[PDB]
Amino acid sequence: VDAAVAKVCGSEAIKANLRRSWGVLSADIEATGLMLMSNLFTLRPDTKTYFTRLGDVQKGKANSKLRGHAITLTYALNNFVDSLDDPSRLKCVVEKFAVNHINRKISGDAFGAIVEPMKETLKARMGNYYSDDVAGAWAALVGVVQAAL
Amino acid sequence: VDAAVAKVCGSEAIKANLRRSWGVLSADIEATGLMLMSNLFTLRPDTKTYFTRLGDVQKGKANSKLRGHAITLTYALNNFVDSLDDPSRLKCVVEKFAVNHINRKISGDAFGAIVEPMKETLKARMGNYYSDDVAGAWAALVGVVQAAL
Amino acid sequence: SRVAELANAVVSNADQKDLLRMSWGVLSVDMEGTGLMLMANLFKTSPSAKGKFARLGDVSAGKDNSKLRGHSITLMYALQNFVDALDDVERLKCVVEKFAVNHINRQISADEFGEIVGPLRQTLKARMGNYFDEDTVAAWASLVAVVQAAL
Amino acid sequence: SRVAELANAVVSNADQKDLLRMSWGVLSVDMEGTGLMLMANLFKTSPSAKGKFARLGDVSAGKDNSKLRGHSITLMYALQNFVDALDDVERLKCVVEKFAVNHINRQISADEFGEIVGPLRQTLKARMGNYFDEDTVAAWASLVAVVQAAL
Ligand code: HEM
Ligand code: HEM
Ligand code: HEM
Ligand code: HEM
Repeated sequence: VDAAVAKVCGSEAIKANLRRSWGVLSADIEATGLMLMSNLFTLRPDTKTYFTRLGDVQKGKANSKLRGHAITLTYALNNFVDSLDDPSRLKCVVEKFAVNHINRKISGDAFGAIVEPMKETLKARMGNYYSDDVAGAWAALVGVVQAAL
Repeated sequence: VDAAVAKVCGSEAIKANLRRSWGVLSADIEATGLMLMSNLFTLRPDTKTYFTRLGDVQKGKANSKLRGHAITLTYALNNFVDSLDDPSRLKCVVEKFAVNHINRKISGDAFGAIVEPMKETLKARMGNYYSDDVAGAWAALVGVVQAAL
Repeated sequence: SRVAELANAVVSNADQKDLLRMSWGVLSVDMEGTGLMLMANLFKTSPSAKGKFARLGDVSAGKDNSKLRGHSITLMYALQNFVDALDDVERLKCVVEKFAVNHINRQISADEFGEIVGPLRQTLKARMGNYFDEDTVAAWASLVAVVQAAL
Repeated sequence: SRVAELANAVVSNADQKDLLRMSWGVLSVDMEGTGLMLMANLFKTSPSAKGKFARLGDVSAGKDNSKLRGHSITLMYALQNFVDALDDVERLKCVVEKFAVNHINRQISADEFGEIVGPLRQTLKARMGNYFDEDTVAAWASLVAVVQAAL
């Protein structure tokens, strides 16, 4: 976990990419979360099995439990982005979110299912400002959680 | 104008204080504008007669013309703050803004009536995060507009 | 039915939204510090809360307790969530319902959930300074009450 | 006028609001560059517009023209204003009315103001790349139509 935290917090390029991409995503926090969850279930349909409390996750915004989840997820991303100045903050925030996923029996490999969904969400919502390094930055951040799982 | 721009943009401290205070004000752009105008007309009712198109300016949010004006004014502040890393941008934005005020017979001395109203707005909205350096920063930024009038 | 009534009332009350957003401008300058302060105030005024927060360990350690820091920061994003839901009733309702589910799972009653208001008041006073007002407390309490209707 | 009707229709249309915010997230990355692009496109497809903007001088000179630069940036903050008004009908109405007065004072009519839609499309193709979709243009056209109604 410490090594993974340092990879993120110690890289100005990763921090700048997370911040500029978050700038775009924050134009519509709710829509970002719903699009990310849609891409999760589309690009990784195997993950649907974990989210049955939410009912028909394919219904998007109309499914209120999915909507509430998607919004909360997006504030978790907001939290990560606001944790970049303090490796100890990023660590404890990651550890908190890891506790939740460990208790839902989500492995590091399973959690990594988000990476391609996130990449596609970034492409769709950033347009020509997308770059592969932006996806890499978010993959590195996900890697911190994976190390904690 | 160039020298007044440089007093602001050349000062790390002024830029930091503009940015942090703007962060607070941006929690409610509309309320910021309405409060600034309320403070202008309360502290400086002499300025009311410059505003001949907006109806009864003391009616605040209920007056739609005042409301539209107050909101739009706050985006001018947003634009100034977003211009701080590029002196040439702050210059051209302030010059445009100055034309708007010259068209309404506003001198530099008249425009300076906003300084004490701005200080009160900052104090009220920032709570214990206010400091006098914040007021200093905004007075310097107002000075750029005064130099352009 | 009751959650809907209270959520519709929050979305319909413009003056209350002004108070929430103004105070949010000060509460969110230092999300981590404000969260820790809010939690400290909760533990001060509710002895029972320490027990409900047993996972967090020695909460008296404040910022030096990593689990408490992680929690306290997340709590502040939950308040941001509320602030961002004030213009959309279905949004506010789904946010509230999710909060209610979480607290039900941790055996938090409506009466226990209401223990946050005093702590918020004290935190608001610490942050709003010479511009604190009582009406801002009631504004936050309205949000708390929507969740209480769901618990 | 149809301003109230069209403002209400935009605020209540979640589908369109989503498209406006998503594309605005891209358009607003580079406020100056995108503003200058919109204006460059306007002058290319509506050469008649050039005379209306004579205060700005050489409207073909892009970023090298300081007045065009200040104008184009300020235009983008008017769009930010509209975007931030999409959850409040009376807010949207009053800011639309404000900018309508600015344009009325330059004898800019509704159909003249409509000449921005092509430029918005070209700018969206440049900014969205392979993710461009015409449905977003229609969303912007609907918002533009609220201002047109006020002219
Ligand atoms: C960047 C990636 C992710 C972040 C930041 C994240 C964050 C969260 C957050 C904040 C919650 C809600 C906790 C609460 O109740 O307040 C949550 C719930 C959940 N997450 Fe994730 N998550 C991510 C990826 C995933 C992935 C890839 C999976 C599965 C493969 C997963 C499985 C779950 C499950 C099963 C729940 C519980 C849903 C429920 O029943 O309410 N998460 N996650
Ligand atoms: C921080 C200070 C100020 C800012 C950011 C500001 C910004 C603005 C903006 C953006 C407009 C709209 C311009 C247009 O659309 O033509 C405006 C209009 C105006 N301003 Fe200011 N202003 C400020 C201080 C003042 C002061 C101190 C006065 C008078 C002493 C003043 C007098 C006016 C007048 C008369 C109008 C025209 C209102 C109308 O009918 O639309 N401004 N201001
Ligand atoms: C405005 C009021 C409140 C909000 C918005 C709120 C929100 C939250 C959030 C977002 C979490 C994290 C959920 C998770 O990750 O599973 C949480 C955890 C928790 N909350 Fe609250 N909460 C509030 C008031 C309270 C009060 C007054 C109590 C008890 C007196 C309480 C007891 C708990 C407990 C026991 C946890 C689990 C802590 C842990 O072990 O991680 N909450 N709350
Ligand atoms: C999204 C579409 C548009 C927005 C948001 C917009 C916004 C603005 C703003 C904020 C100003 C500055 C107003 C002032 O300071 O008085 C402006 C000036 C102007 N606009 Fe627009 N505008 C738009 C489309 C157009 C179109 C299509 C035309 C004409 C074909 C037009 C003609 C003008 C003219 C002539 C001025 C005055 C320029 C000057 O001399 O400074 N606008 N516009």
